[PDB]
Amino acid sequence: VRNQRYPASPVQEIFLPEPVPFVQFDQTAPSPNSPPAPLPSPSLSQCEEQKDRYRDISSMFHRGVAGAEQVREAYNSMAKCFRRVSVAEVLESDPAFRQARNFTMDLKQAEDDQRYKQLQYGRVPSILTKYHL
Amino acid sequence: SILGAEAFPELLSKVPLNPQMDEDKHFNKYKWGNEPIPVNRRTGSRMNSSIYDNRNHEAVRHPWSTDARTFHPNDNPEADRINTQYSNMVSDSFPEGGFSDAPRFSSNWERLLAYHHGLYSPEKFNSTTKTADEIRLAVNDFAAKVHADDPKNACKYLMIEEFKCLQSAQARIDPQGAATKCVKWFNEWRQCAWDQEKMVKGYNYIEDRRARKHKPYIGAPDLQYS
Amino acid sequence: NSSIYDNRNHEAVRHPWSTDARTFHPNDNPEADRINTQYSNMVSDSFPEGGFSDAPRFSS
Amino acid sequence: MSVFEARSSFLDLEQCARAAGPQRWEAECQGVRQRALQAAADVMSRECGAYGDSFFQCYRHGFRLEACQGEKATMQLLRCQRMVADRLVP
Amino acid sequence: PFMWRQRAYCAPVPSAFASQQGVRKPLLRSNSESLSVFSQIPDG
Amino acid sequence: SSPHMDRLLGDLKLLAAYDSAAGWQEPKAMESAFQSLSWDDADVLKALPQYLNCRGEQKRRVDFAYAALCPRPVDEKDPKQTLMSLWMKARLFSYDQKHPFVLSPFAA
Amino acid sequence: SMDHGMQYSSIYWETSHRTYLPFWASLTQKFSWKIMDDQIRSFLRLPKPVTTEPFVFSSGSPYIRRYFGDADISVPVPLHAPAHFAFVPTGTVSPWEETGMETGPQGAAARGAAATAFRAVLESAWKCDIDEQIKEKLHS
Amino acid sequence: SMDHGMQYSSIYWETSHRTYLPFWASLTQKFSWKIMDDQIRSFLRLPKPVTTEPFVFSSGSPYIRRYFGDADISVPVPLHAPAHFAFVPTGTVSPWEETGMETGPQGAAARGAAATAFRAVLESAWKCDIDEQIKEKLHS
Amino acid sequence: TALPPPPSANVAVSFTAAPAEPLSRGEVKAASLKLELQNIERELKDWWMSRKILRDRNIGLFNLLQHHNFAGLSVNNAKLSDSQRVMWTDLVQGKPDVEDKLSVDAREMKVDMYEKLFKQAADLENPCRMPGVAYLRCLRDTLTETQSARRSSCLNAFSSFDACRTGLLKQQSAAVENSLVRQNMADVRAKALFERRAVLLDLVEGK
Amino acid sequence: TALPPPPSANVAVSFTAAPAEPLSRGEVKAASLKLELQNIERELKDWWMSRKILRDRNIGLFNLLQHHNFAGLSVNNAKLSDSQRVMWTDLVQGKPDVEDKLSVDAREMKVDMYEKLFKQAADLENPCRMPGVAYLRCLRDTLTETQSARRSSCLNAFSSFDACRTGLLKQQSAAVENSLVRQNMADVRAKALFERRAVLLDLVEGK
Amino acid sequence: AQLHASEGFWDSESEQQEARLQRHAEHRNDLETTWEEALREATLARNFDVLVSYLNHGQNGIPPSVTWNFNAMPYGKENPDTKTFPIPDHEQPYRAFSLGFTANNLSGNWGDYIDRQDNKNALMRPARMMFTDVFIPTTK
Amino acid sequence: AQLHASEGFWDSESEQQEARLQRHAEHRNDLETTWEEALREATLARNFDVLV
Amino acid sequence: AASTIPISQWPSLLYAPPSSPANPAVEALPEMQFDDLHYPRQMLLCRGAGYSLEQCNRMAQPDARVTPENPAEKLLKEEAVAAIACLSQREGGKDEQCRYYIERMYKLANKE
Ligand SMILES: CCCCCCCCCCCCCCCCCC(=O)OC[C@H](COP(=O)([O-])OCC(O)COP(=O)([O-])OC[C@@H](COC(=O)CCCCCCCCCCCCCCCCC)OC(=O)CCCCCCCCCCCCCCCCC)OC(=O)CCCCCCCCCCCCCCCCC
Ligand SMILES: CCCCCCCCCCCCCCCCCC(=O)OC[C@H](COP(=O)([O-])OCC(O)COP(=O)([O-])OC[C@@H](COC(=O)CCCCCCCCCCCCCCCCC)OC(=O)CCCCCCCCCCCCCCCCC)OC(=O)CCCCCCCCCCCCCCCCC
Ligand SMILES: CCCCCCCCCCCCCCCCCC(=O)OC[C@H](COP(=O)([O-])OCC(O)COP(=O)([O-])OC[C@@H](COC(=O)CCCCCCCCCCCCCCCCC)OC(=O)CCCCCCCCCCCCCCCCC)OC(=O)CCCCCCCCCCCCCCCCC
Ligand SMILES: CCCCCCCCCCCCO[C@@H]1O[C@H](CO)[C@@H](O[C@H]2O[C@H](CO)[C@@H](O)[C@H](O)[C@H]2O)[C@H](O)[C@H]1O
Repeated sequence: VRNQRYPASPVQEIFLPEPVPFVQFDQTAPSPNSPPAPLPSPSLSQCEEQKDRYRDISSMFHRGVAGAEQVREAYNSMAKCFRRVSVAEVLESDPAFRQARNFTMDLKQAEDDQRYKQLQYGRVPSILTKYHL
Repeated sequence: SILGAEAFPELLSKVPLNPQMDEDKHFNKYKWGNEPIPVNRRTGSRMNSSIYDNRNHEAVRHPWSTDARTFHPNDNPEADRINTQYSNMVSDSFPEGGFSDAPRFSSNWERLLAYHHGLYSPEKFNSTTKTADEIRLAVNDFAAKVHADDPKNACKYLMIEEFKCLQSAQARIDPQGAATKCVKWFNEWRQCAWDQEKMVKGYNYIEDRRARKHKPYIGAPDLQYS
Repeated sequence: NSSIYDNRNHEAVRHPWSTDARTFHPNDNPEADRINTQYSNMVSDSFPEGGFSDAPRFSS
Repeated sequence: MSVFEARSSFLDLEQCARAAGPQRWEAECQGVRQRALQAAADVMSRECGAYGDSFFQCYRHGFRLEACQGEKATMQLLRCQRMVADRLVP
Repeated sequence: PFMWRQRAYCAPVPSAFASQQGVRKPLLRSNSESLSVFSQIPDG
Repeated sequence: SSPHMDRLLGDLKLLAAYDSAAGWQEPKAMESAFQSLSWDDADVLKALPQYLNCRGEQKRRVDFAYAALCPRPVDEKDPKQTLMSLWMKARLFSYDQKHPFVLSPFAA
Repeated sequence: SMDHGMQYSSIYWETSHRTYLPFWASLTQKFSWKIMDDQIRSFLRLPKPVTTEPFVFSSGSPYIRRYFGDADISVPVPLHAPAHFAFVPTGTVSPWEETGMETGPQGAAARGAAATAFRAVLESAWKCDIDEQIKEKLHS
Repeated sequence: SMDHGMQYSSIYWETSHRTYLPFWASLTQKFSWKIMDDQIRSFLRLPKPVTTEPFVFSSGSPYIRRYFGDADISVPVPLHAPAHFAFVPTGTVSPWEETGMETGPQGAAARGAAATAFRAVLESAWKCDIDEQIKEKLHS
Repeated sequence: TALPPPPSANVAVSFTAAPAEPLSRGEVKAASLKLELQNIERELKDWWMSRKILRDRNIGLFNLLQHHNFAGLSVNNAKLSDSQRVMWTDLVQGKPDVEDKLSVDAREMKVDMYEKLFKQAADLENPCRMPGVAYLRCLRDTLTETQSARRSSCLNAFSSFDACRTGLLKQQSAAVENSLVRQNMADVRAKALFERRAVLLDLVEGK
Repeated sequence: TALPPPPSANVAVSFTAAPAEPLSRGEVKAASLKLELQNIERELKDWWMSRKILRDRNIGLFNLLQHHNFAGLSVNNAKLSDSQRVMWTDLVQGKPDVEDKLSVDAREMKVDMYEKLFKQAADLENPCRMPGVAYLRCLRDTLTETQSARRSSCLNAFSSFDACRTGLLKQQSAAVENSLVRQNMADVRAKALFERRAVLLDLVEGK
Repeated sequence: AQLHASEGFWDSESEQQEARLQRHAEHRNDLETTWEEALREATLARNFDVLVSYLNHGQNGIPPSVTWNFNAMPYGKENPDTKTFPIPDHEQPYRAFSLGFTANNLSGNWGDYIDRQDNKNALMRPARMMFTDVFIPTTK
Repeated sequence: AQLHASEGFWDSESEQQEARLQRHAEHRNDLETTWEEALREATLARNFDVLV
Repeated sequence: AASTIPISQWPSLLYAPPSSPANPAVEALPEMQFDDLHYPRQMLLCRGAGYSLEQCNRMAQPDARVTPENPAEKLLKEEAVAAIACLSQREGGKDEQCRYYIERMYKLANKE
């Protein structure tokens, strides 16, 4: 059942060993030098077919011919639609995110910064502080 | 009112927690598929190991009735073992869920008697394997305690190493197998103890003169040793 | 166990319960004069009169 | 901490709430509320601690064990909690 | 001195748990003496 | 009807899935896990900047709970790991400031 | 069924393997200078080893040598009946009992602080949910 | 650890033991007249055996022959699904239970009439003694 | 299905968690309640496991007997031949007798069938075997006769046979009744123990 | 000592002794009493066997410790040297300190003796080990000083040491008290069960 | 070596476990027999003090908690259960050398004293007699 | 001969007893696990019909 | 390529694990700690000092000797908050919608 990484293993592994992947981003495409545009702010205008479909499927599960997977899916879509507006309200209101919304920076500054020097993990205190010595 | 709506994102978004779940639920998000861990490696019973035992590769006998189907270690593993973490390595020598040889005692005095005769410890019988994180936490706490006990000790890291090897070999559930791995570090600690005592208390001996054939050949160098 | 074609020959029989593994030993080298040749004295050469010591006392 | 004590706590809560009213309840009835919630929490931990420990163990082992397969490890815990609540609050 | 039930090599011999035995032989002995050659045998 | 509990257990499952997929070299699975991690929770979003500036007893409680659930130190360089850690810590901070934690076995 | 066993493996000599024994080897015999050296040392009053002295100065605790028919064959034997000490309280441990199942501090500590913290977190989340339910029930 | 074993015992030929094989023995080969006899019987229409007939008259219950590729190789197989009968009552026996210990008729009968008779004799003797004691007590 | 084993501490706790103060009254009471609970659970387990094992064993026996096509004193088998059923019901409930319609050879055959069937059914330990064999032997003695003349001679054996027969039937009936009564008593006791456990779990105290 | 096994029938009884009539009310009641009795005997056996095993084990431990000449927090050993006893009682109850009368070499020797004794006594799992070792290390640091000057510096460590010490003592006391209470409760319960069995044996019926 | 055998050092873990089980079973049987006797006597006397007095009818020390044996010590040239740090080459010993036209010691490996092996390879093992000047076969 | 081996005719009495014990242990473990599950479910439901 | 690690090599595997797409801080793996004896030790010390159980529970505090905090949480604060905002708005960064912030963070932390 396994799909081998090296079907020609005594040849492929030595000649062309697979590398360690990179999951932060694709790395095969250009880097955007502009952020994403602010999406249109949402509201409860758009939960129509989610509210009514969840009502339908819940009434049908109350009958029993529906199932539970469907109820979970519908409820989670509806709740996502509500969470959109709740998150929009939080972002627009709470002032700590105003800087983050209008956050801008370029790769040149990212490469010129020097905060990477201070990224070392600290050191756990001594176990004698438990006995206060 | 449905139970657990927001609690199965693994189901809503087809996210497998492991390749076995991926294969089962047919999410097919693991590029390399899945080689199933067979049942003899997922569970089983403790066995005898030495070739100088007559009941070798036979299940260990207990006072209580126990399934005699044994855990089989991986003796012929595949070449590519994509996950070489401790999680996937430990399954080759122990079952993660522990052995299937645990008792359910009908009485408390049976438990007492088994313990009294050395045939039961819950530490050993009702327990899983330890995770790498747990092992590391234990080792680091022990190392801190030893460093506090004495910094100016030469056998320090040797004691830490025997502790580390016991933890890695899962001595809670296979103590005899783990001691077989760790007695070398115990022996090295035993040596370091005397080497320190003889350095603290000055102990030396009259060395004899150099032998006539200390060098095998005249053109050979006689590298000086302390 | 008795047969030579058994691997656990001359070994006690294993039971689900805990049992003393010291075995009854038949008389393999009996004396010449066995003054009592009645069944009472003969049966002791192959079985114990009081029965074996492998009986259980079940907790349930 | 016992079911009887927690039930009596919730009855104290409800009667003091009917005394106060829908407008000043959250102001007047904080201590009784905390006592009731703590007792219900003790009951929940006692009656659903095995399932929580099992979920914790499965999480440590990456849900690789036999008992971690499927969704029972989660559904058992959620069902225990639902049963405890239905037994206490109404 | 940390994992006693898991370190049997550093444990006393079974004759020590028995509470029964010019100069007498010692009552307490370890299994770690097996790692020495001239522990029990003489150096003659 | 049990959103806090449900989302907590889901987050833990997704963390475990991320770790397993990393061990098995599965970018698709681990990015799915990262994407499915409840980023649309207003309470946790509001509590994030509060956690980032808290100090003292509350911070120590939340750190203790986070080291219980996830004691491994993430790589300081991997922002996805850093962000999931921050999210879990913010969730625990929200739960603690609503109903504080009682971590001692001795209690009454 | 171990004594007086049969020959199980064959005995042989491979072709042209050497033997290193001459024809007078049976008349050859060994010899050690140790007996003569001992006699000479005793007669000339040369330095004796300390093994002739039964007391042992090589440790702090008292040892006495036990000789097996000769001063060359001895073992030191300790004389002290050593007192041992335990900075331990009695009756604080019942290892046969499984303690993860009993409810209490001893049980949580035979379990871990991690499990206890997880239990507390579940407790807090459950309390949040039940507080919401109480609020909506009593607003009605 | 059973397959592909080593030679455990030696192979040998004792001196002057005979072999009974000539030098053309490898060219010798066996022969049976059975095939030729069958052909001749079939061609001359000689008496056939009853094994050519699948039905079996050698018993009262119905048997049918099953052939393994040839009329010479057959086995009879019974056709009936036999009904079995038990002149036994259900639920009258519990063999796992020790019955010598329970008090009752079933217990005495799992024990013996000899033990029951002995018990009755002891009963009678005890009754005699207790009657004497009653007499002497009540005469006072 | 089972649960996973419980978690254990990674660092060794030796005695550090032991109590530094003697127990209190409520704690002692709670301990007593715990002991009561564990005794109750032990009793319930004994009942449940005995019931389960016996149910499984007896269903297996029933399926085995149905597989091998057995018939007992309660004739509850549908796969029987009508002739076999008549013969068995004669041996169990009615009177085995040869008819005057038959020829003497067929009477001999009928008696041989009766004897074969009855000897396969009843073993030497069975009490009714000797009376049955005696009655069939008397029939063999009296084949060349009419039923009216045969009755006078075979009645003395048929009486004993019928007696042993009815005794077996009464045994079966009594066994069913007694087993039902015992079973119901045990189940009622288990239910009461369960309710006692329920109230004690409502009263139990700790965390 | 044991009894011989009971006698068994020589002739095989299969079902001949089975009842041909259903049980009666008194018989059913007697059966219920028998079940109660066997449950009571099971409980008594559990108590007695646990008590016996624990008594034997703990007496064996006591004899072993007396054989190897051990001394604990409760100094209950007569074979001790007076010097060893003073040292141990200082480590358990009093304050270990070097006297100004001694020469610095003898002070070093005394501190080494304290450290050796305490390290053999307390293992790394012990909580008081780190405070004790720290206090003795401070004494080594402050050998060339007077007790008055040494107190100010070593007090901060002696406090933690004394705390862990008193904690262990309290643990021992609490353990003794709780074990006594539990033991007495169990014995009282067993006695009551015995009397219940006695009355049920006075009421039991049959032969 | 006889001292080691008293402690069970030459035994295997199966033998140690079997001895442990044997002690367990003997002790269990003693206990249950004593319980039967005690209950009988206390039932005929109707007194709990009798049961109490049977608690001291049978305590030298205890059974050992753990055991160590010789087969738990590791062995192997390549076994990493024996390797802590590499031993220097100038401290490792040399294998014997034999090379001539007639014989050598390089076409095979006999192994160590414990971990032995056949010097000859698989194709000539059946014909070992041909590589010998003398051969003394087995007894069978 | 293969039929005889299916019935355990070539086995020894030790092997027969071991197979018997193996079945016993498997059955016992199944039963005790089912009892634990049943008791847990019937305790959270507070109903005897669940045990049944 | 990824060959089996025998049991004798596991102690080195625990503190020098192989490379992954999600590695830990190997330099900080010896610094990860979580004390199971913290609260028992605290209680023992306080009860030996002479306090009551209630006083001990009021004076109890959680362990500071745990695994240290990630310095990225204090150095990359604003970048992380912006990334989390982007994720909350764009559904977890599906089809590469938070690549801007994530790449800025990666560059800041790595520097080639
Ligand atoms: C093609 C190549 C050409 C180029 C060459 C290239 C080579 C150049 C390099 C040189 C070679 C170096 C190679 C490396 C060497 C390492 C190998 C090695 O040495 O050991 C291997 C080999 C390994 O053996 P081993 O199993 O390991 O045991 C080792 C032992 O330490 C030793 O084994 P051992 O001690 O057991 O064997 C010794 C043996 C033999 O010992 C000796 O022979 C000692 C030497 C005496 C020689 C002089 C006496 C001659 C007498 C002749 C008279 C006969 C009558 C005349 C008849 C005429 C008609 C024919 O003992 C006996 O057999 C019993 C004899 C006891 C009595 C002897 C003493 C009395 C002497 C007087 C006789 C009186 C008898 C009276 C009886 C009593 C009556 C009352 O060693 C030996 O076998 C040693 C013996 C080898 C003998 C070889 C036989 C051939 C000799 C002729 C050689 C060619 C001759 C050339 C022409 C010159 C002659 C005309
Ligand atoms: C001291 C006591 C005095 C008082 C006596 C008291 C006794 C009185 C009673 C009599 C004794 C009865 C005792 C009881 C008997 C039971 C024991 C028994 O029989 O079996 C034991 C014994 C047990 O053997 P076995 O292992 O059980 O196997 C049994 C087999 O069934 C049989 O074994 P096999 O079949 O395997 O062996 C047969 C063998 C021998 O088979 C034969 O020899 C067949 C007979 C032919 C003889 C005539 C040919 C002569 C040719 C001579 C010309 C040579 C060139 C001239 C050179 C001149 C310069 C020397 O086969 C071969 O070796 C291979 C030969 C294949 C070719 C032969 C056919 C071609 C013939 C023409 C040659 C052409 C070659 C061309 C090559 C191809 C080129 C293209 O049986 C035998 O061994 C049979 C052979 C025994 C031969 C003995 C050799 C000595 C013969 C001389 C005897 C004394 C002579 C007296 C003076 C007269 C001659 C001058
Ligand atoms: C990490 C890097 C490492 C790299 C590795 C580096 C390597 C290490 C570093 C190397 C550094 C460089 C060092 C240089 C290399 C070192 C080589 C070395 O050490 O050697 C050791 C190495 C062996 O070391 P090993 O550890 O002892 O090996 C096991 C033993 O060798 C096993 O022994 P065996 O059981 O197999 O028995 C062998 C037997 C072999 O002995 C025999 O072969 C005897 C056969 C004689 C039969 C005929 C005799 C007739 C005379 C009868 C006498 C009167 C009758 C009296 C009756 C008793 C005597 C028969 O015994 C002997 O060997 C005795 C040797 C002493 C006698 C030598 C005789 C020399 C006479 C030469 C005559 C010259 C005539 C020139 C005429 C020219 C033409 C006009 O050497 C060998 O290979 C041994 C064989 C040597 C060949 C000798 C053959 C002599 C035969 C002469 C025939 C004469 C007839 C002529 C006829 C033609 C005229 C008509
Ligand atoms: C009936 C007449 C009897 C006549 C007796 C003749 C007596 C002869 C005795 C000579 C013995 C000399 O013995 C030998 O001498 C040399 C120095 O000279 C010693 O010294 C030599 O070896 C030792 C170390 O091995 C070192 O001192 C040094 O490396 C070397 O000089 C040897 O250790 C000793 O073995």
